[PDB]
Amino acid sequence: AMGQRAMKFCQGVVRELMSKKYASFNYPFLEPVDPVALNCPTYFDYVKEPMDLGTVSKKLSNWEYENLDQAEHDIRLIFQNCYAFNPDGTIVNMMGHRLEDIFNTKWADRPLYSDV
Repeated sequence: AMGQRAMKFCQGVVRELMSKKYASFNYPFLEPVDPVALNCPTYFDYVKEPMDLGTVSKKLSNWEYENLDQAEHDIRLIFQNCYAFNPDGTIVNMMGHRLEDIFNTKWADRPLYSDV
C-alpha cells in the first residue's frame, strides 16, 4: 500500500533512469533480457530474478511495491544481474556501472518515510 509521496518519488527515479538523455548507456536495461534473441542463451544459469527498468515502472504503477526499500531492491537487482552475467571491463558491465552511478545519486533524495 505505498503512498503518494513515495510513489511519485519512485516513478521520478525510474523515469530519470529511462530517459533519452542516458540512451547511449541505458538501452540494455529498458526491457526484459531475451536470451536467445540477444545470443546469450545461458543468461538464466547466472540470473534467477530478471529485472529491468520497464518492469519496475509497471510494478510501481500496479502498486506492487509495499515501500521504498522494496522498490530500491528491485532497481538494484537490475545492476546485480548485469554484473552477475557481464564481466568487468565488458561494455554492458560499464554501462551498468554508469547507470548505477546515476541511480545512487538520485536515490539519496528518497523520503525518510515510505508513506502508506
